[PDB]
Amino acid sequence: LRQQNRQIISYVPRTEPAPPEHAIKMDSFRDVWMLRGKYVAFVLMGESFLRSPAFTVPESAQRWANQIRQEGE
Amino acid sequence: DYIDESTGELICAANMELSLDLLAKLSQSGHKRIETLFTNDLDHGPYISETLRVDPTNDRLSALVEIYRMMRPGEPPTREAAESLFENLFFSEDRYDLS
Amino acid sequence: RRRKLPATIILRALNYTTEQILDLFFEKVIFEIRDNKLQMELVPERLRGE
Amino acid sequence: REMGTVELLTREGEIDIAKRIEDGINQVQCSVAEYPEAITYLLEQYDRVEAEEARLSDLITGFVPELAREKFAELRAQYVVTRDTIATAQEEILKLSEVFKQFRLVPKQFDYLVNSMRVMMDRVRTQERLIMKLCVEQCKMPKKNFITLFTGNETSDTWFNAAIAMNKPWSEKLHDVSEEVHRALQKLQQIEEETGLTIEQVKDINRRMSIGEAKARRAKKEMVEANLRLVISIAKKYTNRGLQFLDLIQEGNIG
Repeated sequence: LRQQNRQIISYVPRTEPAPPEHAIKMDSFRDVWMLRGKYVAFVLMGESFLRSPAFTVPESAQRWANQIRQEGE
Repeated sequence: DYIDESTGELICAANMELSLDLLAKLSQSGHKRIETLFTNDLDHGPYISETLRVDPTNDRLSALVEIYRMMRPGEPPTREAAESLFENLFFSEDRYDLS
Repeated sequence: RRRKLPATIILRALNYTTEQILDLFFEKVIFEIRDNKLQMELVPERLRGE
Repeated sequence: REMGTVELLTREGEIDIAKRIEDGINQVQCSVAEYPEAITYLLEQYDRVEAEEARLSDLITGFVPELAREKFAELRAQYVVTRDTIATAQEEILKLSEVFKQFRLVPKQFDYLVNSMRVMMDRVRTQERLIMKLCVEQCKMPKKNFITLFTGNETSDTWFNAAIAMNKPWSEKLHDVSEEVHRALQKLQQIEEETGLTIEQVKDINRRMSIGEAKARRAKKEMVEANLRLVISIAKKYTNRGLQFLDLIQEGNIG
């Protein structure tokens, strides 16, 4: 029989992520934010925030958000 | 840091940049109160946040391991040895005097 | 006078978490979510020198 | 770091290592007592002691002095009847070895027996390597055939005429080194006559005692590696007496 030795403690780096860029601009469209692809897909009604299905073309998302905001009080 | 109530996932960790996608994600999970840090560019410099970002340690144990490695390079760290070294460094009356 | 380490290492070794460190070394501003959801409190002395 | 890579023992491990050491020592003692040259050297040393050329102190380290003299006389009688009983020789050699093991000799005497055994086995193996070099590395005769016709005989012309007269184009060209083959055979015969025994049993004893020595060395190394910590702890207290800590711990390791 033997006796157990003291354990050796180690650790790992935190590997901090990279911040996003979020290069955006509001000229006249009000729905022309630039994130990726569709680039905008934003809508906010009521006390909570809801996520759009991210229509790739800007006009479709724009008028869908408009017609949603008109019917959504 | 804010965690989800359904799956218990970490929606956003402490001391990270907040963006549109992040706020949308943490607001679709049912959060109503959000607090940030008030930092200026000439009066309240955010050097603590930058130091935390640079810092690769995770917890007390990682900090103790790093301190032990810095103090005694080439020696395998031990929990008890590192704790004793930290206690004796500045919190021991036999080795520290502030008359 | 040994090799320099980040100043947060000793603070973490003092049994202090990231949230407590941020609380101690920074001020807190609360952002609400009412209609508009963009209605943060405004302390008057926070609009000086910027 | 190197010292802490290993872990200290317990009482049960110490008992097990001591038992292993005792078993290896007993095996080595049996292997070295099974030879008659040990008895021959014992009798020669006893005769030199009786001839006013030495002392009784370095003859036997106690017992396991008229009793010692009568035991030596009995050992001499057993050896002479063993040499006079050349199918009973093996049994009488075993009895002589048991009686020898019943005697507590001197470590220097045991080392002399061990190195004489090493000398004789080295001579035998040198002759064997000469034998294999004279035809395997010179006549270029086959490996498996060599093994088959050489395993066991090692004395006759089984490896001499077969390697030459086997109708291969490279076989009949070394009657010049046939003379060296005969000389090696004569040397082996002289060594065998001097020893009074065979060769395979000698090799068996040699590798058995080698295994025992290796086991004892492994156990001693384990004990030393376990007690390095105690050595350091004892050497801690003399660090300021004109000697270096490394020197002190090395001396402690030797102790």
